[PDB]
Amino acid sequence: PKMKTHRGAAKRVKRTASGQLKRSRAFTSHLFANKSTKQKRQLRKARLVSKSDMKRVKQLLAYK
Amino acid sequence: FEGGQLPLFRRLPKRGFTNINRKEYAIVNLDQLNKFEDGTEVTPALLVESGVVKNEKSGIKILGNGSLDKKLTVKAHKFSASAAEAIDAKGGAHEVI
Amino acid sequence: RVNVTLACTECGDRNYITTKNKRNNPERIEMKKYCPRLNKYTLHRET
Amino acid sequence: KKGVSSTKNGRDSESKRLGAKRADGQFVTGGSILYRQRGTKIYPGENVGRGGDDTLFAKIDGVVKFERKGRDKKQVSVYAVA
RNA sequence: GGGAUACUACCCUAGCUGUGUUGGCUUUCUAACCCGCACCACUUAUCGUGGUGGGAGACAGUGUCAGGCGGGCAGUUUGACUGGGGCGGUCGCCUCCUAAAAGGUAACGGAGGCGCUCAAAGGUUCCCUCAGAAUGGUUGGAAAUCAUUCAUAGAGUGUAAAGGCAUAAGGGAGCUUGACUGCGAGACCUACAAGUCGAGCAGGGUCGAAAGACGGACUUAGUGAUCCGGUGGUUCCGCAUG
RNA sequence: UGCUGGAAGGUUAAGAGGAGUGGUUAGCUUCUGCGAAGCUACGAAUCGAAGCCCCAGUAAACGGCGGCCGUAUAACGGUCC
RNA sequence: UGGGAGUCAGAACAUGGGUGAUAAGGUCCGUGUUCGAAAGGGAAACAGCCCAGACCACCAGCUAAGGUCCCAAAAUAUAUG
RNA sequence: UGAGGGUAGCGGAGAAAUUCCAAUCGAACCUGGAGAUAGCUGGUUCUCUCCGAAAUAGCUUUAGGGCUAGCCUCAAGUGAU
RNA sequence: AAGCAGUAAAUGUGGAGCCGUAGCGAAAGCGAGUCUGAAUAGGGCGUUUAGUAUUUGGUCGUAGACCCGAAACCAGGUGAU
RNA sequence: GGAUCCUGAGUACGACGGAGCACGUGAAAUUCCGUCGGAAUCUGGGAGGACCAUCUCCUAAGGCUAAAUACUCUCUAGUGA
Repeated sequence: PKMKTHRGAAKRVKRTASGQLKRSRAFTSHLFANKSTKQKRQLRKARLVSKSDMKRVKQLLAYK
Repeated sequence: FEGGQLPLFRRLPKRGFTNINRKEYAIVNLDQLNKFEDGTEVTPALLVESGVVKNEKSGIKILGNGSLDKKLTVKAHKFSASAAEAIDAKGGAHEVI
Repeated sequence: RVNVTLACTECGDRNYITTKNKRNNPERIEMKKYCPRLNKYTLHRET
Repeated sequence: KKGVSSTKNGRDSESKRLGAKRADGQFVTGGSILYRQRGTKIYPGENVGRGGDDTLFAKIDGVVKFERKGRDKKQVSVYAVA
């Protein structure tokens, strides 16, 4: 039948211009008192999926 | 699944939302208008027929990348800054609906 | 030796964090540092 | 098998990959690393920053020159001739 | 003195009467309701039925709701490593040696630290400079304190070991508050997750006359995702519009 | 400990007492509360069955019927518990 | 760059080291090599040792490791001990 | 000891023994779910050519399973890299 | 595409709909720029044509999905000759 | 015109607990369930997925309903890379 999609993962990443996937970072959303400034800056960022996991997951997303 | 090592998709946090009525229009850039004449009124249903647009999405909206070669007038919803600028640069205008 | 999450003069939210102790530093401390709504190093105080 | 008893000393550290990363004559970048150390085995000289952990970087792009520093110590002298 | 009598919630010390009307508690009735409760009989069906009287009695029981018990019952779980399972132990991070002169690397392999601390041990200007040793003398358990001269940083440096250190990063004097906002090419690491060092750029200030120099402690360890929950602000959205 | 029992000293449901109330808003004033008598619904003074402490008892109940110095309650005196 | 995979029990020698008993055809790492996945010759037989990789023929030749009195091809060879 | 009856599987029975309840029972037999499940063993059908490994990390309720990395293969690209 | 002429065909008919032709940003929005915002810087994303429909082959995915094979669980029944 | 009148009561609705409705006594606003309560009757009421203003749609609690669909024990006739 139709494939389905990983809704929980749909809730977690953005598609890019070419084909890539723009991920929100982690190690956030709680205490940063135990942390540093360069860290809180460089985590206020967003990065890309790697091709490895992309191979892991390619069939998950027909619908972005 | 990877044998218990954590999936990426719970390693990482859900974020963002959807402005559910996300509005971008039937878009069109500039140079496509070169097919038309000078002074000719170029209208929504005209361009529907003309096939630079296949259908209305949420209206219409414009972008200034191309080059016009046609002073003439339009009846549109939306415009960029460069859009009406380069209309009236050659001349003609924008009966902005 | 415990934490301190300060409230600025008027910068209006929870940004700055440090270490102190309620034995060496039992009282509410305050000092100069850059806040963003001001473009300057202003004073900020403990809550 | 039978009674084997309490047992302790298998404790060591997940290591770190220290030392150098680039070499003599080699050409570099601006935020490029030249060394990962602790303390000062070598001493940044020309166009060299020193980050917190005694990491050294070249302030510029260019090529390197290790050399003596004192009578018995050593340093770096980056040059961006081109 | 022990609170405390203006008004006084009300008052033991109360009294008294039931008042829109009612039930506080216990009784009496009894229909209600019951009675494996005895006589009359349909039904010679004594079942059931219904009189009879008697019982008890608005009780419980019963329906819901509630909450205490409940191996009586039922379903699950009951970590791994391991010179067989095994008991013991250990399981997350940091230093070294094994490690074989780049780095990297094992062992139920050797030795040691950690689950922090410093508003001053931090930042910034201006000074100091070794313990220790003998030298030796109130002291004297030699020695303390002090003093002569060499001492390798053997001093010591907040937190083990390592490198490193007198640029002192060691110690003081004063200043203070960069234990600053928003960024950064770039580079290391690594399978991934991560993690690590940044020129510098705006900016703007502390100290300093400045020069400038400060994006926390000489480095390294100080618990750990995510979801969830909470909290406040909020270019946002948030439903026909508001 | 379990069983029973108890002063019940007190602490304790489904129970009551009622002072006062969203998002948006007809309500007292056009910078403003009687919450009254209003759509996706509400407060305490206090007590409050079973019980929870407390005290009895409780070994043809369950249980233990021990231990140290001198000693293979297997003796004894110091004996503890 | 991207498509499609299998491999995670490895074994022995030299070598380096640990551990064990300067035990083990042990056990753990490491540097090489072979097998696994590779026949043929030599080591009597002899998965890992020595020599060495086969496309198919062929009653041709040259050599390697190793060998040259008989089984079994080659010297009872020389010269020295 | 007979002839007739009565007890049903979470159950029955039981001078107790996991013992019996149609040659069998620590809860029978028939069907059905049900092609239950199976990181487990076994098995897996004609040919020729070319290339051609691995038995290592690293995380795992994980260790003889898996995941990516590693090392293969194929074709697109690049171009001494 | 459904659907229709058609005939268990084709073909024709059939445009609801799908992809692409601009991207950025959670979003409001903006647009070859966008985001962050302080500029464009700064860098990320961009930016600077060709893709589309059908099919073949490979691979994956959901359906027992290379094949056989448990112990057992559940539901309903049969049985005390 | 509608001025007057009838307009579907233990009903609507609420509290409690249960399901369903893609969606968890839930938002369940919607719809049923059982226990307690418990409405207006237009001059009023219902909704508008936390939710209401304003705005709008309707006017509940009474009943009946072809067609466009489903399967084949059928029967007939026919078809079968």
